[PDB]
Amino acid sequence: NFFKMVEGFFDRGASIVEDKLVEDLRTEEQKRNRVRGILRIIKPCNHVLSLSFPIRRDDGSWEVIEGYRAQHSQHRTPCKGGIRYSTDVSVDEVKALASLMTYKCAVVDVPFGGAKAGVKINPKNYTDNELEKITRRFTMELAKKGFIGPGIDVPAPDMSTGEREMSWIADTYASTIGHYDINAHACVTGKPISQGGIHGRISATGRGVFHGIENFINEASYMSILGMTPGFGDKTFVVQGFGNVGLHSMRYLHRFGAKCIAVGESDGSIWNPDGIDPKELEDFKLQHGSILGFPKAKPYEGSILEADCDILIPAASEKQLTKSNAPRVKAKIIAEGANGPTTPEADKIFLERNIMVIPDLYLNAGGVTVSYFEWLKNLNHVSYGRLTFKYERDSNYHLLMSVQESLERKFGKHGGTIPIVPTAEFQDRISGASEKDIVHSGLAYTMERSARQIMRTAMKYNLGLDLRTAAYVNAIEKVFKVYNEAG
Amino acid sequence: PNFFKMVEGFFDRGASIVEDKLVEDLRTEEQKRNRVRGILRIIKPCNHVLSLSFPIRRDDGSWEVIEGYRAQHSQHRTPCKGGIRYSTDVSVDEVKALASLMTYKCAVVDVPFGGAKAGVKINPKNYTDNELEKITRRFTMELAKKGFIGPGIDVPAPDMSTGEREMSWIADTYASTIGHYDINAHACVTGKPISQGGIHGRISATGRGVFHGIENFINEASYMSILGMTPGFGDKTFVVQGFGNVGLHSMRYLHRFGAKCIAVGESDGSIWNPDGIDPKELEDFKLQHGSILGFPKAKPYEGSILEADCDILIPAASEKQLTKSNAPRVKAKIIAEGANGPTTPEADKIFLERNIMVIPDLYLNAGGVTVSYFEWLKNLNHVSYGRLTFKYERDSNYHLLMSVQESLERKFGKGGTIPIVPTAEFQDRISGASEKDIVHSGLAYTMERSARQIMRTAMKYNLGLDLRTAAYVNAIEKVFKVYNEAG
Amino acid sequence: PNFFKMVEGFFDRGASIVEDKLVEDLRTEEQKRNRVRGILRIIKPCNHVLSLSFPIRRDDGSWEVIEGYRAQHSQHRTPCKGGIRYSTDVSVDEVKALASLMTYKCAVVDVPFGGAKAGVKINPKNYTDNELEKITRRFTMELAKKGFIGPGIDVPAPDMSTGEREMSWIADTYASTIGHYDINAHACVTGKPISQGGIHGRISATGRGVFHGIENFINEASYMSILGMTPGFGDKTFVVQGFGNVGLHSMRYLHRFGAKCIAVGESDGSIWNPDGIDPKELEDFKLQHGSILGFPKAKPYEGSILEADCDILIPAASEKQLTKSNAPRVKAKIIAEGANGPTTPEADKIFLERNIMVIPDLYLNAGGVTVSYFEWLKNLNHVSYGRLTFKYERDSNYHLLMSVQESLERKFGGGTIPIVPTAEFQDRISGASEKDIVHSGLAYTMERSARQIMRTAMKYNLGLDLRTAAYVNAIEKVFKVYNEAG
Amino acid sequence: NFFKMVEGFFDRGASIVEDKLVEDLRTEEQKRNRVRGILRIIKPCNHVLSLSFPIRRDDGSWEVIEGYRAQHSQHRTPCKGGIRYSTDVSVDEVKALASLMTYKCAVVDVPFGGAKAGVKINPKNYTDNELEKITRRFTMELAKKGFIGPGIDVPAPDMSTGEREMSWIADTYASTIGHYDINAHACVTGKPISQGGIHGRISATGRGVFHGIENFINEASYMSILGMTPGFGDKTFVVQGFGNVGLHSMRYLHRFGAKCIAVGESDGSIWNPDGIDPKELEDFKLQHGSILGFPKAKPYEGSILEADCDILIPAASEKQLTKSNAPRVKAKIIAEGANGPTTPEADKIFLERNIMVIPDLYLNAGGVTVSYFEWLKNLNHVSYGRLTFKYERDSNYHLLMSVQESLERKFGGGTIPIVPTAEFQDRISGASEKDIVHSGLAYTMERSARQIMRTAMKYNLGLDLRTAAYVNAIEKVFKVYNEAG
Repeated sequence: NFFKMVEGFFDRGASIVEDKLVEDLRTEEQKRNRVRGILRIIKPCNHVLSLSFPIRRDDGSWEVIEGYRAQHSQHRTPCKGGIRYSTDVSVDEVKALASLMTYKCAVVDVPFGGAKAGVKINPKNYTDNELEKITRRFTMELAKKGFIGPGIDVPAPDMSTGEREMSWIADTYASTIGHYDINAHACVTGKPISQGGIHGRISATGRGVFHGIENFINEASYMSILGMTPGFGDKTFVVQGFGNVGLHSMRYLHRFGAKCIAVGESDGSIWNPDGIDPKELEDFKLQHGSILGFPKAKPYEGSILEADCDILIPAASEKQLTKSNAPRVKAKIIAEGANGPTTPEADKIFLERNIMVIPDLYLNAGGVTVSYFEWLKNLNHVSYGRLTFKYERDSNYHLLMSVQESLERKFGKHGGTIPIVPTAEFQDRISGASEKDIVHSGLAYTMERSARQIMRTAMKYNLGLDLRTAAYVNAIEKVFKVYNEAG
Repeated sequence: PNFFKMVEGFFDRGASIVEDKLVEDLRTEEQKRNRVRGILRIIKPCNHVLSLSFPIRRDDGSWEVIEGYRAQHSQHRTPCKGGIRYSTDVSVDEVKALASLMTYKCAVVDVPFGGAKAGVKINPKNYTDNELEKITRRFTMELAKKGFIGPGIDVPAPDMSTGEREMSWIADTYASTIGHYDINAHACVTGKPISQGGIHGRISATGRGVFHGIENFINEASYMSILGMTPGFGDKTFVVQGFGNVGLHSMRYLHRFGAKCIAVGESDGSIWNPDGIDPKELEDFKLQHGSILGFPKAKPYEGSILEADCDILIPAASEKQLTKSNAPRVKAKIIAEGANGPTTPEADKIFLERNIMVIPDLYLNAGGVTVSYFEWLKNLNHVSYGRLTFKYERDSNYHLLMSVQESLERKFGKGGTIPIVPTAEFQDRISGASEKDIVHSGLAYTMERSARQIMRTAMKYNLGLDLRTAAYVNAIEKVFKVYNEAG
Repeated sequence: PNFFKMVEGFFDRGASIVEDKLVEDLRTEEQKRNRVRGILRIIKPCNHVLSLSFPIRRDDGSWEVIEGYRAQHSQHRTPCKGGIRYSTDVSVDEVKALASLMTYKCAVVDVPFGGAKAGVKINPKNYTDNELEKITRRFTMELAKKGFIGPGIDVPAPDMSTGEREMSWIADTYASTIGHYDINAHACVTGKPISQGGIHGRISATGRGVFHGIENFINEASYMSILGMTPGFGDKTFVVQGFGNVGLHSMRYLHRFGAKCIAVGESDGSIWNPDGIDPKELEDFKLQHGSILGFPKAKPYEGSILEADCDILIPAASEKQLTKSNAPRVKAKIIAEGANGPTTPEADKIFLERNIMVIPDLYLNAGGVTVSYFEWLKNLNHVSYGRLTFKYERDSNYHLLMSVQESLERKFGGGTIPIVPTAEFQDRISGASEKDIVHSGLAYTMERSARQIMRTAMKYNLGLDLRTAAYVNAIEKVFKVYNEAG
Repeated sequence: NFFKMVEGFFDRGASIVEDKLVEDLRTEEQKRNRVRGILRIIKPCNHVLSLSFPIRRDDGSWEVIEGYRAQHSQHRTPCKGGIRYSTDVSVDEVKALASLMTYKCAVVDVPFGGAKAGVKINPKNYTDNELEKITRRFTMELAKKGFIGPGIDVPAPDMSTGEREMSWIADTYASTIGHYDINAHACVTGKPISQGGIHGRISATGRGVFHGIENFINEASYMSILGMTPGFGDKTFVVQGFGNVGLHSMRYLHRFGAKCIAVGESDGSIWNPDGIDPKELEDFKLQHGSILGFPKAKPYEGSILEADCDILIPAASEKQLTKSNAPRVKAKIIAEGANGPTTPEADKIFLERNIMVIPDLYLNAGGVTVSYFEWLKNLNHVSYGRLTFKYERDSNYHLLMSVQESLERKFGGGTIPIVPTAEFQDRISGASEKDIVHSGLAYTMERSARQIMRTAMKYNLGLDLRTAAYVNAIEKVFKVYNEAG
């Protein structure tokens, strides 16, 4: 199950790093293996809180609702985590997810801890008024015990909670408890743009997974082992599951020349070797129901996991790949777009077959990065780039004028050259400048710089295509370094 | 079974009894009050439960992780009260059960407190004093940062596994780090030693409470006529089933007012003497060496003292000491439940059938919490009780007694009558005035006022000798009144 | 012989006397108890001291920089008591010594306070009344931001060179600038006028304190038998040196209970009359014009009054009065140290040589500290003392007297009313006020502290050296506070 | 000692500036001269505090430690200072150093006050487990009386302390008092890179010294007045002392075209007319002991202070220059590296024969500028340039593409102006926060040097730059009091 796999991953990663850590990372009496209790400190969750609060139903009825919150690590003061509305949430689930969140944050180098929430409520049972009342009471109860403050803990949306729920979170801390706090509105991430949101929030995960895939494809050394090399172009990719992540990943990946051979979903699959236009399929999906039946698309009989392709993106529920299904696959690269779609056993088969598996701890951190950017914007009290767009535009025009004049007063006998016309792509960028470009640039830079680090760690620790342990080792090293010089 | 089921059953029975009379002529509409009474399902569960895991460094420089819990049941009255236990078998269920019990226990004696309990999975007789101090320090800091220790939020108290030494540390920790700017920083914990801000007479609190609780029912003519024995303490026999703090301190006070002890038990063989056992000589012998084994002037008693002939048997050793097997052989008349629930629920039925009253454990041992409340008040006052009134009262008494002889001499005229001399008891009271007198008087008044309320509640609902379900009904009604009139 | 050296020597002697038996008599391992006596090392030095330099604008528009100091000594009890002096003689070491003395003075009386003292290097005679207000307000401003004025942190008090005006000017400034949201902002200081939240009986507190201190030791049969007089007031003459607030308010209460005053000293010639001197007439004469020089009821006694034949001496004028030179020429068998350190340590050896009792200054003049504590408590309680109980007590007393009357009438059957109270009781009932309560509290506190001091002298086989007994008492109490602290 | 001279500097500056400030700085009844009480307000230190806190040693014996801290000026809320761990600290020393810190911060337009602290203890005879206890207790005691706050006072490490202590202070403050403050970790500067530090902090002071020397060298008028040609390549320099500042200054000076004639330290001096490679010298020094016995260089005998160099950097202990050796020096420019390496008496001799001396007040501000940048980062909760590097890269590539397209349109060819130079490619590939920090430091030093040069001519001052800098700082701090009430 999912609760034990994270602990197993941590245990596997904590034994590989200890030998190198004890020797060349301390400055006595060989009593440093006893200092490896720092790993034991990191391993368990710090705080867990259980709640039971009453609400008033529409028909004059009283009910009790129970919720949970867990904070794993507090080496970084702002804890980060999501809120889940479901009727099957448990303490162990939030424990495991909070434990995963701190490593996820540490991988992409954001200064956040780890958290997770959960309310034993079925969303499709209550009126919007009742949901709002539940949200308000939960916010108040969490804030009274020190679990909501902008400098303490910051909730984030999930699959079962939209931005509407977290619009209510903001104007309950800022109206009751954080009235005197100047940064009261910064205690939540994922709020709408009108309330202090960030542009480009929706397409964060798709751009993140696209950049993560792109970074590894353009690596000659790694691609040489798989025997495909070049880069993009003529590559064939298939996606299973057509959520937000899958849709945006397919769009951004097809924009750069990749061909989408097939698309999977809960209903019947879609198969077309000629390629599928993401825009047309998205329009069909939004028009009516699912993609069951699509023009210029022959339905695929049988599972698409074994279909012939180059990149496979399993952006769906967990445990999509098992030991039995492992030998039958044919894709040379698996890009884990969801939370743990591969069983630990199947990793052994993939390693034995010389198949690269991009870890899920790395690929889908674009949402966390954009949430961090939103938190920074809320702290700054100003949208990004508002005070610099015109300045850069004027500087670029001046530089072009200088180049044109320098060229003119060199051949100034016959010629009216005008090297001051920006290209159409540059003109469109200049005219359409906004904070969305800044957010996307920051995301791309972050996910390139954090890919270089994981590649270096994998090379250093003398391990092959097993990138998951490399990511876990990198995160554990960072956390141990944080604890080491703190006392 | 476990105490959780027992307290749940007690609450359910009390709520079922009180619901019928809580709506008729108690609330001011289409019989919708049967839905407004859903407050009873809000009081039942615990509001907050917190789980900890914090590191310490041992004496040999080795790190380890210690986990603890803290649960708060009700918050209708802000300052919560509870104890802290240092044991290796503490669990989340037990701490919630004790927290739930504490609210009703406080409500019975009209102290304005909530309910809470704490536990640390630790063995106290396994560590040096330095690391015990470190554990307490870190536990207090972690519990304070989440809002669980504040003087106006939550106040702890010593349990059987902790002492005043372990809470002088708590008071110092809170007053030094977090509550530095709070004028009532030292009021964040009770049970402190007298030098740090304690209250006199704390050790003899529970025994005085047990004595006053017994004496309240002893002088009740109706109950004595019902169960057939003379009122007062003229010729009465009590057998103590334990020589701990509560038993030792309560057993002296009974003898001070004409009661005779015939048998005393312990974890070893009991000592029996029909002529009587001297209180003062017994504890000197116990302190001289080991336990009461081999005590002179007392032939050993073969068998179980529970079935021994007595009238005021006090089961103050442990829990679950009266099952359905030994119940039929009990030849007592009044059972003083000094311990924390030593009678099984099934034994209550046979005791009622035999027409033998049992003083509830929810009422008999509230002297400790009452004295803790007085200590909290004293720390909020920044002055000892009676400091500014002893000399004034003495002068007033002397003047008032002087006036009488002046008036008599004015009337009768010439001899020198001298009614201005007080008795030996009054002289000792005047010269020996201190805070413990005020504390004892307050405790006696509190239990005297609670006893009559229990009488009235038992008479209201046509209950006989079932005082436990009457005390529970009192607590439920009193805690419901606060909720109903607030919204 | 600066006060710092004397207080350091007193503390050292007390620590040396107490430690040898404190090693094992009261503790609980393996004889590290002697090595855990760094607590006495922590006791001696002052924890904090702060120096200031703040500007003011004079009435003529000129600017000036003013210096000030404040020191905190123990902080074993969170609030700290202290005074403020406006004189061009204050230094850091004097402030530290006074704070150290105040810590033990509070400890010996069982009042939960620390030790503090402040000073400003100005001469009040060279400043306009308007300039003093702004100087004081700026001093409070600078002192508040560093955590030295808070009601739960540090609470000052007036002194010889300051009055109620400064206390008002600091209370309102703190309540209006920093402690705006505090509910006990007005409790940050003591000595305020009654209108601003003061307490009754503040002015006559020290006189009652010294009177009760003398009265407690006069009735001690054991000391009186070995000293050589008859216990109890009566046929006992006393003299007072220096005639200020303390001297006047002590002489009044001493004469009220039957003590004849025969000589009064001051900065000028003394006045002597074997018959006695009426305090009221002397006070009226002093208030009428100038000093008490030329009193038309006695003779201008020549020579130092310290050698005058009497039983009780009150050196309440200034310090370093009784030295070794005039030590053997005195005749009084009891000396009451009204002021702060009127006897040099060298002179005390002579008094101990010929069994002359000396009441320590540490314990005698604590009435001001006690009444300041009571005023602080009243400000905390937000209500004057005895507001909810005077009529209740009156009704209870009347009911008790009526019950006695009716019960007596049952036994014998005409009117025999035991209902009329005595004149002293009827007057007390009518004129009830919180002044009675505070005086009663002062009397009880002094009575309870005197016996506690008496115990330690028998405990350590000390003779008539009560000063070291009081110092040992304070040291033991503070050491206990640290010991059970952790 | 080192307090009378710093008081005299302020006295001279105030006497110089008072007349102009009362005459030409306003547009009433000649009572403005009575307003010069502001100058006498500035001089004395505002607050000083002494401490006595107990600790228990490893063997279990209790000890008492004394500590000091002084805050000079409160005209700007956050005060910047330092912590000294030595058994030679006194109230006079910390007061004088805080007073100097005030003007040092004021010169380079850094919005901080003046502060300084010291603990009277010897770190040599204490274990690592005891130093942490001392630091934590000192931090707690200093915090409870309002001396540590992020908006109150920000301590910094000194020569006797390291970055290990700063981490302890930050951890202690953020766990007890600053728990409720979002800016808890901004209370201390100098923390390790993993706790909130900034890259390039280690090489701050040397780079600042190099920038100051470079800025004064390029000033044509000053070189003409001194009497030698401008430019930098032909010059030669000699250092004294091989600490951090000397090492980094020598490295940068050689990297920008200078020859190191000699190097001096506590041991014997090392001399080579052909120059010394800083990398080889640093490797030799780090290999074993001092720089004694360095090959490829002659063992100079005597004092290097009289060497026939061009510019001299006395980065060593105080009072290294006095009247005795004043006339025997031949350096045209003296660049003070440490705090006050020359006596005020020698300044007259140096001015007598037009020898320019660069004040230690201005040349030593790199470490405080970088500290200000670190404080700003800790407030911003994000690294510098994280959200702008890749945007700037795309903007830079688009300009080159536009130029390429326009040139191809005009001539047509296959012109390729898209490729950047070999240095710009390395710059864009290796962009990081150190570049931003260095650029900010260089800008600050250039602006400060221009300001003091401008103020030198306004008051008709000669080659005396020390008094010019002091006058500039006094004038800068006067306005804050003047336009406030």
